[PDB]
Amino acid sequence: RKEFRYRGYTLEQLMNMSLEELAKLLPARQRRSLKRGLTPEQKKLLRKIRLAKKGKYNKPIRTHCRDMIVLPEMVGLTIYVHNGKEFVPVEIKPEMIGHYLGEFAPTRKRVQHGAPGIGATRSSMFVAVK
Amino acid sequence: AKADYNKRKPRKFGKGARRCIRCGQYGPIIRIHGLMLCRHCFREVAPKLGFRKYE
Amino acid sequence: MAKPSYVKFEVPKELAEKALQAVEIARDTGKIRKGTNETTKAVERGQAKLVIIAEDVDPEEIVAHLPPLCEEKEIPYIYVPSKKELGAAAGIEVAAASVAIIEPGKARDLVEEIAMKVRELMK
Amino acid sequence: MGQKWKLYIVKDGKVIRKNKFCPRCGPGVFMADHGDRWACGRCGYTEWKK
Amino acid sequence: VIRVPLPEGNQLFGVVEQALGAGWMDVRCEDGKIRRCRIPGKLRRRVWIRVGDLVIVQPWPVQSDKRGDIVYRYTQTQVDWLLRKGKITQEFLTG
RNA sequence: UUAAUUGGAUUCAACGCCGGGAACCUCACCGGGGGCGACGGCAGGAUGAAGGCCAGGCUGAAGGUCUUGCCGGACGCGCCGAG
Ligand SMILES: [Mg+2]
Ligand SMILES: [Zn+2]
Repeated sequence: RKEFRYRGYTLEQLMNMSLEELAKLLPARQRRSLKRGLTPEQKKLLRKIRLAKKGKYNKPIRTHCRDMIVLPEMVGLTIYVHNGKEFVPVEIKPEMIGHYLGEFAPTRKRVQHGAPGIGATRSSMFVAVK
Repeated sequence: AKADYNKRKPRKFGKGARRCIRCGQYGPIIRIHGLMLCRHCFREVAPKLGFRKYE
Repeated sequence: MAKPSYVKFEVPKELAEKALQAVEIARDTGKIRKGTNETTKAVERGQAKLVIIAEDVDPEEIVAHLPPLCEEKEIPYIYVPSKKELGAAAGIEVAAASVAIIEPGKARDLVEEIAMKVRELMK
Repeated sequence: MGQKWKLYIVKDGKVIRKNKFCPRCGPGVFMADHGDRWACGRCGYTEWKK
Repeated sequence: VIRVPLPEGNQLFGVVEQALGAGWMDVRCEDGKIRRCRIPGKLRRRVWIRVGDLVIVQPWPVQSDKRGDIVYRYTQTQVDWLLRKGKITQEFLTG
């Protein structure tokens, strides 16, 4: 219980596995996305992760495609996302494969509440507007 | 190319796929039996399209 | 088409007249291809009908291109005195080099006379 | 706007122009001299220039 | 950023203590001398001022003691907003 | 509360109302990127303006710019008024 096993297959046991034999080990949504092909932008992004995986492209990977499905290629490195105004780092670990990329870059600031004002109740609605 | 930055995209569904044939707005458009007009223009052109109000 | 600091040979005047005033009547009938580096490819093919190469251009770097391409093609041509009637012979008001136009119509006897004169003169 | 149309290798007595014609369009229009491919400039061509 | 009635020109900050009557407002500013604000006629219609409303006024170079004049009010979305910037210290309102 | 949480309507006669069941568009809102001056005159222009591309950087992605050099054949927001 220190190694990670997804469906009985270790990381480097599945790291060399294919992409059509892979999808039988993912839930519906990701199996279907892997079956209607990848979008053009995600092609352009995989063709920048693989270079950054061999020896080249030692430069921060950025993106707008929050839809990309994490895969056994991306385990280990640290890529960015775009949560609306800025690029936020997501250090990819195992136990993320299957989830969505944008799933880890939240998008609305947590809310903390002040105090009710003029109109929050029927006792301060017409007693203010004269 | 300066013709690649003022040119739109060819949608084929969603509110932005159809516009009124006479006014030019997206939104509440009539698609019954084919004619494609606003809900506002169909009301002030209908009695010339043949329609009548019986009840 | 050098600058007059290049003693190739002389310049007669009937040639100047019947090939420079022979452009207006030749522009209102056909097709003009002005400029120097515009026709170089068409004469490289051999498309030039009435090429009239100038003597106004400097420095001596892109001035001689048809004379060194002369001994490889046939080039029915003349020599040009100046530039004002050469831009104004067809088109615009800028310094012109070689209004080498294809099918100059209604102006063919001046060809039959002067093109062959400058043929049997030199090349 | 300067002046740039030259170096189409040329001397007196004979000529052998530097860059070839265009196989795509008619003859007369030249090619590139980038150093790795004859890009043909406008029509698209990457023969890894000879 | 934000458009707030900062001191522009020679403006003053009016935080009132009591309405003696007929429009006179005794104000308690960080300056010290008892100033007595009065009101123009453009706002006497659409707005509603009372005590505790830190607002902006304008003083007059005559005697610099009992002066001030409303030109614009403050809404509850600004009165305490103006604390974090420290543009005004609220302890000029509890002593 | 927020970078933005776009606006109009406040008794009857405002609140499943604007045919408003908004993933893109709709979109008017916050972050970023790029294009647009019919027409009269100005610096300039066939010794070649406006204007366009194989490949590579910057970039979220892009001949959008720059590297690289090819092409196209007359006009010109680099300047003023107008539209
Ligand atoms: Mg939207
Ligand atoms: Zn309509």
